[PDB]
Amino acid sequence: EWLVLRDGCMHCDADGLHSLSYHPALNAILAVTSRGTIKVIDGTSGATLQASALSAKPGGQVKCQYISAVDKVIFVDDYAVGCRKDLNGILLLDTALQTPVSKQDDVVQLELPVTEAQQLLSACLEKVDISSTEGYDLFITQLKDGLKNTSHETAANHKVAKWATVTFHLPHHVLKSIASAIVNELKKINQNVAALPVASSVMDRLSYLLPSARPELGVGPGRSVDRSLMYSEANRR
Amino acid sequence: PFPCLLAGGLLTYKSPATPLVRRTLPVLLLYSIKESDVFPKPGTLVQCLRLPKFAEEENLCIDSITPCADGIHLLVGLRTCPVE
Amino acid sequence: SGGYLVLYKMNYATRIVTLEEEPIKIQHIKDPQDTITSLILLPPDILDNISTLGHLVITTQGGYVKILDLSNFEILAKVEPPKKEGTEEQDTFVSVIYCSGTDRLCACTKGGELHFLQIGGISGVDLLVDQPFTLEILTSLVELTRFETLTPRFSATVPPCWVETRTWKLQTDSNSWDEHVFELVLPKACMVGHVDFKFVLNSNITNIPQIQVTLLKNKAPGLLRLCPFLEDHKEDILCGPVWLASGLDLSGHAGMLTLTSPKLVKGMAGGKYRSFLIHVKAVNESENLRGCDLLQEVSVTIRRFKKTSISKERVQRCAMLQFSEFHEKLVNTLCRKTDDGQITEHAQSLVLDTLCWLAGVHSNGPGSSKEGNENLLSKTRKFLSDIVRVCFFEAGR
Repeated sequence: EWLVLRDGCMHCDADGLHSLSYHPALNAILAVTSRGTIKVIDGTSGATLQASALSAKPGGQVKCQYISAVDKVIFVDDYAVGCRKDLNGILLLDTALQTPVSKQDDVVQLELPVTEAQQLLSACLEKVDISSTEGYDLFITQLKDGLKNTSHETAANHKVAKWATVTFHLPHHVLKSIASAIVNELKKINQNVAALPVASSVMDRLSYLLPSARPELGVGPGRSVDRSLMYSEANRR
Repeated sequence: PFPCLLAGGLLTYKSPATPLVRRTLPVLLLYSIKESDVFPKPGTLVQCLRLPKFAEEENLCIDSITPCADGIHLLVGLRTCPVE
Repeated sequence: SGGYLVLYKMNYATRIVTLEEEPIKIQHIKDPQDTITSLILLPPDILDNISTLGHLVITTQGGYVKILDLSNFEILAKVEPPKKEGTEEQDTFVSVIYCSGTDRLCACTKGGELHFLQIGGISGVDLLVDQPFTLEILTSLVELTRFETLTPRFSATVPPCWVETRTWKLQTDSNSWDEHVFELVLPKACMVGHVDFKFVLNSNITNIPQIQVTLLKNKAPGLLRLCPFLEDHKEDILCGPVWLASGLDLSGHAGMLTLTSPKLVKGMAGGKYRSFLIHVKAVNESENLRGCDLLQEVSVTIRRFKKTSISKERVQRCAMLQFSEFHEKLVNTLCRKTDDGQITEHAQSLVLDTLCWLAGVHSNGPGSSKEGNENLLSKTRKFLSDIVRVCFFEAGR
């Protein structure tokens, strides 16, 4: 007879649990509820790190799995399959299963960390003047409200602060123009602030989200390459 | 050693009763993955393993496929397939 | 039926990965309520704290958790599902995963609860002191003295003010300028040699900051005065407390610290400790950076003791620490008073290697009883003239 020791229980969700996933890199229990929401729980104290709806279609049957050999989390809904990995210690699961859009006007959900959002707000309020850019006031309002809401959770717990994200439900073209404007404004003023890599990453991510915004890679002798789109590391490799 | 895709499939077919009767049988289908640089083409079956008779008599379906940590043994979990 | 467990054989006969038709093992789940929903395989080395194929944990349809040897699928461990709070209804376990942080099986219930299941629950040694000073045993001691580099990489997290064998650059953040905690986890439980702490300071520094760094044993979760944070964890200190001045270079912009202690090896002798904490505070009696903010760059690397061919090296390494009369015999070897032949330059060199080893390990003693140190220093000063004579006058370079 093998001996098993019981030492208590903790309460994860009230809707019930069907599938599970553990992320060894982050010690995060990616518990999957039967309603599709994923509760990320810290594995050192028993506190839920975050709750995410994965941006998937409502009513879908999601199934989350983790692969330690490749260290990647695979989410399979009833329509599409997505792959995710940790960025800066947190899993960006807010847009884990987001379907790629087909047009620039289609609204895309965009998730950002707290520090990146703070740097973007500081640049846009002190060092960057992009008031002429489309959707600038809406982006500023969303950034300010997200930061003032996130600061309350930031002052309480550090791990919850890092897992907390700011979500912008904004059109793809608006986000591309705002990110490009931030990049250009930071380039002309020659200020090396943390908002520039964030804006470049955001613009490249939005471009990757749109298959229609993919000019062919012209790798050949005697032909120059458009550096502004080429800023992505994937194009370089 | 080209990589292979092993899919656990359930075959339903109409067979005479000894009116057509729908029979369910689970099999393992092993396909080639790596493209050529007579090796089998990708998307073409390489091996069709047949599960033993207790899978078809009880109308079982392949629940889970899990290779063992040894690398020489394979574990297959089966369960009763619901009837439409 | 509750399902079937079929153990097949990997086929490497040809150049293409195929499978064998004949199954090695066929297992039948007689109980319908024991229908398999999820399974996880436990590596056998966890229990090390026909060749065995590990153990399998499966969740049943009725919520029972079964742990079975993979070789024969025999029910070795049985865990009934818990009762839902406020009623007698079964809180049936649905899916099971393994939590390495808690070393437990984490399983989810029907009611959304998460449960954890725990698995598992000096004399008579040949010391390295009583034997005489023959060349072979001294060579074995020297081979035990050696260190090896840890490979592959490790896991460690730092406060966000630092931005990345690893290095991190510091950003001017005063959110946590006072206290700084660097948490590290060993990749595997093996013999802990020491850790190297490299720092670079500001280029315009004219006066040395009064900043201290202290290694600490990270506490296992429950199942001139030091700063209050260090005082809270004072009972589990494992190095220092040493100041910044112990390793500054000539320029003042660089430095070095080797962190280790006899208490460190004496406490790993139990073979339980796997995570550590680095605690950094600035102690007080343009960018006016004070103490911790004044640091520019930090680099950390961890070494291990060399794994020799002599087993149970824990007690061997703790022998000289616990029995200090050995050092007295060594100073006798230094004096060449001993009549067991004439001591050659090779044996004397190994003696000095052992002496430098013990001086280096004991160089950072946190609250340790200095009685052994007092005895070895007394044996030194008692024969100090003789040892300096035989080393600097009657010996080579």
